[PDB]
Amino acid sequence: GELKVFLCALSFVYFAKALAEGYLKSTITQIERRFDIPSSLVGVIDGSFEIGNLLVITFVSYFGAKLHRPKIIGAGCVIMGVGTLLIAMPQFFMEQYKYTSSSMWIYVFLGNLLRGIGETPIQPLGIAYLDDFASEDNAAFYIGCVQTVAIIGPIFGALLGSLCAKLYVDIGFVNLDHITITPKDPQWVGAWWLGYLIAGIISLLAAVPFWYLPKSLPKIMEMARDFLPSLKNLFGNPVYFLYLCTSTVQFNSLFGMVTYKPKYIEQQYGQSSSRANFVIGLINIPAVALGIFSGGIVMKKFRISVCGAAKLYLGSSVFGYLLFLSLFALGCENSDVAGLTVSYQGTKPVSYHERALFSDCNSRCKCSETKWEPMCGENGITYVSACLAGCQTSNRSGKNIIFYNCTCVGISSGIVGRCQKDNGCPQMFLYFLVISVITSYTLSLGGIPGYILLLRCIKPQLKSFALGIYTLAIRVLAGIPAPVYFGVLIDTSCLKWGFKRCGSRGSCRLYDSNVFRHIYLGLTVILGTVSILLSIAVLFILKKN
Ligand SMILES: C[C@]12CC[C@H]3c4ccc(OS(=O)(=O)O)cc4CC[C@@H]3[C@@H]1CCC2=O
Ligand SMILES: C[C@]12CC[C@H]3c4ccc(OS(=O)(=O)O)cc4CC[C@@H]3[C@@H]1CCC2=O
Ligand SMILES: C[C@]12CC[C@H]3c4ccc(OS(=O)(=O)O)cc4CC[C@@H]3[C@@H]1CCC2=O
Repeated sequence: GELKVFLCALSFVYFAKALAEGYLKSTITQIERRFDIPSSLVGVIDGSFEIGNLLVITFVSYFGAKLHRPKIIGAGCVIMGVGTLLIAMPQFFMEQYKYTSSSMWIYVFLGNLLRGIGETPIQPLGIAYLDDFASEDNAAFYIGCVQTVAIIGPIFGALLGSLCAKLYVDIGFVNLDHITITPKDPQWVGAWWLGYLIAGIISLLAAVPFWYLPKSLPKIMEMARDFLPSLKNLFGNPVYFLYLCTSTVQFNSLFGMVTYKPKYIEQQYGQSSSRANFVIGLINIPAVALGIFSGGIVMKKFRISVCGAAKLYLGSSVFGYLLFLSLFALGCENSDVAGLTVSYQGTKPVSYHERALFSDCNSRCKCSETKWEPMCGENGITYVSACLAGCQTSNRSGKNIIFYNCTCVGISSGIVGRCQKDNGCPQMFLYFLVISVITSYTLSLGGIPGYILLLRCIKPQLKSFALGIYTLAIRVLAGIPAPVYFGVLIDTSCLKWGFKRCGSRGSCRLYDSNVFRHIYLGLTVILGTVSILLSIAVLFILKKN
């Protein structure tokens, strides 16, 4: 009974942590779309959690294995909740919002730092406690349930972020009857702070059950001395080392795939950002959670050994990246954009040295080069801005704006937005959706077999330390670097760069579909192939030993 209570408490803690991270990400994403924060500052906010987690993950993982693990998890939850509550602090000190970096971001930085610090004991100590006292058949199932809760959590965080953004910022502080603005108003400001308070309260509540859980189920100097031999023992173990390398390469592939999958959908298939986020959050993430749970259930039900676990991991990786290779055939060509993909004469592929945002048809109009306000003409050719199309008059009809007397279009009306991709791209998008869902499920099928691989070949006293080292390696070598170079190589395929209000380079507005697809899919597939080779090596060594 105590083991089930611990499992429920750990699942609730995972849910709270995932909800907090999801709310942070979703809130920052919307804030980036309405407000203007320089990318360096949001990068600092992201990196504070990182340094806080990395500085203490190894210390906690090594020195908390022999201590009261449930109580250390409870303390970590309390620290996480306190840090999350500290993020919403500035709202209580800033003046009432009336309708950019000084002495007020310290609260956010400290809150993210403490939230990263409190995060460290949850996974290594919790999973080690779960594995030590559960039977070998049920340990995989319990780990699968915990990871399934972890994957699903951020969906609720995003939902809470949306609900909070639908509320006014000064709710509770200012009489709302005097507010005449609606969420559709460009000056509307959401109650960003409310979700942080809710997440902090949930994290604090999650620490209560661990004060009543026992240390085990049916001094510092010595640990410091044994630390160095233990690290060599873990890295002297070839199964653990090679699985660590395999997971590092595979997560280098996976983080890069996940980070730029929204943008790939929007750019390759012409979908809006909302649709791209929807198909990922409510379709791909459930598939990932189902794959993890299915892997755990398969491990439990058929009593799969370590060799079978390695075989399942290898098969899941192989059949996931094989299906990911199928996405190469599901590609639409670049949309007709005048001056970047085609000339103003409607001539197909134009080269680099001919990027002619100014033409004869729009010489009479003094247009801005930096502004990206795309309009779709009656001739099916998208123009960078209405000025560049030679449009002289604009008429607002209903929710739409129609431009007339567009000189470039006549070589003459146009609507707001990009022209839709006509020749079978929605069908290609549907096939992409199906294959991507199946690929996500297949890749997630091996998440728990690899986790069991990590645990069943080390000496039982070093499970927490091995989990800590694994988490540190995944964060440092896969979590941090993979987005950076994926983005850089992807940015090499940009055709038109937007700018922020301060003149700094913003997100790219137009990519080259072919080059973008090639880079994005090829990097993922190559890293996956390297991971498959390493998994084959792991399986060979397991068979040898
Ligand atoms: C990062 C943030 C979005 C908006 C932020 C902000 C924006 C302008 C601002 O104006 S400032 O002149 O006081 O610097 C202060 C702040 C304080 C932190 C605040 C939020 C904390 C959580 C969050 O999602
Ligand atoms: C009031 C404010 C200016 C911009 C504000 C803003 C603007 C859009 C926004 O996006 S929204 O989706 O929540 O509507 C959120 C916020 C959150 C508060 C934020 C600042 C805090 C201090 C400040 O000077
Ligand atoms: C379960 C997992 C976390 C993230 C997972 C994921 C997340 C989004 C995704 O697709 S996505 O479009 O939603 O970005 C695919 C996948 C494939 C499996 C992948 C990992 C394997 C091991 C792991 O810890």
